[PDB]
Amino acid sequence: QVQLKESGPGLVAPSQSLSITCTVSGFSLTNYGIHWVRQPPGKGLEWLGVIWAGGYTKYNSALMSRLSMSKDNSKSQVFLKMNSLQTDDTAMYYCARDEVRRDYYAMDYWGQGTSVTVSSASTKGPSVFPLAPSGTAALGCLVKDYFPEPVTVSWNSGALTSGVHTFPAVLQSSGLYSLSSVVTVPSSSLGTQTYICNVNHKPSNTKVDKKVEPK
Amino acid sequence: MEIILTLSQGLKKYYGKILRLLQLTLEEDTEGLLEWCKRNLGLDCDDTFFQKRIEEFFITGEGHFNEVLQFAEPFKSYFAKGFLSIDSGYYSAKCYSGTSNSGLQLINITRHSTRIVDTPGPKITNLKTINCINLKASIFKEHREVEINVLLPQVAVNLSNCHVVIKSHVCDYSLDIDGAVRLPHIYHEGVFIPGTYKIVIDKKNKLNDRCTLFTDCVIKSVLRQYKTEIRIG
Amino acid sequence: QIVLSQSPAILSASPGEKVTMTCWASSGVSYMHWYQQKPGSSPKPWIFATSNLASGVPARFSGSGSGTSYSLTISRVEAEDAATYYCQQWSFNPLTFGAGTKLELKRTVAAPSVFIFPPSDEQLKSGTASVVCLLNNFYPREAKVQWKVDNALQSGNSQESVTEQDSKDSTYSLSSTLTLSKADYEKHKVYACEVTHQGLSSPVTKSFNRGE
Ligand SMILES: *[C@@H]1O[C@H](CO)[C@@H](O[C@@H]2O[C@H](CO)[C@@H](O)[C@H](O)[C@H]2NC(C)=O)[C@H](O)[C@H]1NC(C)=O
Ligand SMILES: *[C@@H]1O[C@H](CO)[C@@H](O)[C@H](O)[C@H]1NC(C)=O
Ligand SMILES: [Cl-]
Ligand SMILES: [Cl-]
Ligand SMILES: [Cl-]
Ligand SMILES: [Cl-]
Ligand SMILES: [Cl-]
Ligand SMILES: [Cl-]
Ligand SMILES: [Co+2]
Repeated sequence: QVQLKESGPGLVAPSQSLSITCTVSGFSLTNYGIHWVRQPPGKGLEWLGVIWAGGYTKYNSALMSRLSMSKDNSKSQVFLKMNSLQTDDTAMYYCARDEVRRDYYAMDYWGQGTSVTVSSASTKGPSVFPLAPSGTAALGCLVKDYFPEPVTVSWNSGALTSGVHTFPAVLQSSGLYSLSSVVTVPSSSLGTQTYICNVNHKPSNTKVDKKVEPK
Repeated sequence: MEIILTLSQGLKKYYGKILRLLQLTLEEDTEGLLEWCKRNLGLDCDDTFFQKRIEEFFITGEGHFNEVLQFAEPFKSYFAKGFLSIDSGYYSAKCYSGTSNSGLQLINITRHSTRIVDTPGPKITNLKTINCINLKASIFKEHREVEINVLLPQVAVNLSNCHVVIKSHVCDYSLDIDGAVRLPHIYHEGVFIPGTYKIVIDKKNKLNDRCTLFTDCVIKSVLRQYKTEIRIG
Repeated sequence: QIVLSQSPAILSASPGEKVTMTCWASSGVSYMHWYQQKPGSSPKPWIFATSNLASGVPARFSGSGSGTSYSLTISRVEAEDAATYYCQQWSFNPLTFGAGTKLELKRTVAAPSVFIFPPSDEQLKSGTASVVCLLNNFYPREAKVQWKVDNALQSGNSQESVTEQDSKDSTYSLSSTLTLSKADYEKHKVYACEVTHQGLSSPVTKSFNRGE
């Protein structure tokens, strides 16, 4: 199947450049162009540019002074580099496959996106605290004081998804983020079933498993 | 605020450039064509590129050709039908690849031509009794058509009040304007035009009722000529 | 640039209703793409070139339009259609997107299930106390959550977060987090969150006694 996966640094300083990679499978870059599109937090989509199958590029003229693109056909990778970074370059960055039809072009397969925060602040890993359950019981994990976004939270290695609510993070007055992830489970199962939240904060290389049990 | 041409739209402009370079048309619309080429062909379709495409399609190319005269991605289905409809939306010509022809069907007009001297002769020449060696006429009364076979295409044939179809081993196309018959010009170490061509005049309509040909009547050895006019309508 | 203005910004619809969202372009374009995006996921191609449904898109969706005015229509809305829909033009450089129409699904009122979580002993050892009140699977989204510490209403020391609308049951969930120093936390005994919501016949309070 056609697949695209972005990879990049979750945090970059305003003085540095941003380098992001799009790795593809299921098709050849010799036959398909690749677009970059970004989405600032809670904001709409913005096209950045494209590298066509033959290697030529076209950038959004509103940022062509700062943006460049290249690719490595043999590695099935396309590269984005942006310099003179500003705070408003904070966004989720997507790559998407270009499609050619007789009477239109399209962007027919998209990656999952990679999060980029532009800030001079230092990374900080979260502390993970249990929200202990005390017919339906709720339990969770408090994921507190981390920077930048995002963190991934799963339950039981991703096997437990029903009833899970992982809340959008809140920006605290300290400048650090915090969220909770909760799940509802049958109370009859609390003595016998195990519930562990898996927390991953890639910018700080923090991976935490925290078992949550009744007191 | 650059317009983006779709695959189909850019191909029409691509053909329009070829028609202008062939000298079948005098104008071209290339807005957006260069980006269309970079995106869909992976190359810069500059004047050198187009001249090579024309040279290859009509002369040097061998094997199957695609819609853009090359011998997921578009233009990977290489034809074997022998012709391309070089169609810009403003003008069109049915053009035959050199590989579909029994040898070369062109003449090199860059070579110095055997000069033709003027000589007294009738200003009017009858369609039924043409002594000019550059022209041969066939009348098909049954279907109300006249075909003029032009055997010396370097000698200009000017149409007046005519609506004709040109047939040649290079391209077929229609002419609806007064003046010298336009012919495809192919650059290949020099300028080439078709070796012969046919003017087809349909008289089954009324719009050719005044059609007239003006040309030099070439006669023989040393070549001689005089201005003449052949009424068709 | 071509500016794409999508109207309205939010479409609220009950299941079974027909809805239409509009994408107006600042200058004429030859066709319009549409994408569906749900929270936490990338945009999904939804309609190609004005009216062509992407593979897998239900037949209840259609697209139409020309020139400066394009639309997306859902003939009978379903709960899973809750999402933001973006239009996109490909007639002029740079490629541009609209800012999206957010389709919100209506449903019958559903009262929240309310849970309260004391600070963990591990967090207390590190000097901070976070008390979490959870409002689970409710509709409408509007709710009032106030904190009472020893029956004294709290102000300015709590933060709320709300999930996006559930794709299956169209409900929301909400957390309210009261944050206090360990010393302030250990000064008081009763910690309560009081919840007011349309589905409750009276405010519901969940509370606990510290250390009990
Ligand atoms: C078309 O005709 C021209 C003119 O006769 C040819 O140009 C000559 O080419 C020869 C071979 O290289 C040169 O030695 C001459 O000096 C050229 N003369 C001129 C006036 O250019 C041309 O080669 C011919 N093209 C083909 C494909 O036969
Ligand atoms: C025909 O047109 C050409 C080009 O304008 C001109 O040179 C010629 O004298 C005209 N007349 C004849 C009889 O060819
Ligand atoms: Cl491929
Ligand atoms: Cl560019
Ligand atoms: Cl066109
Ligand atoms: Cl045409
Ligand atoms: Cl634009
Ligand atoms: Cl309208
Ligand atoms: Co504990």
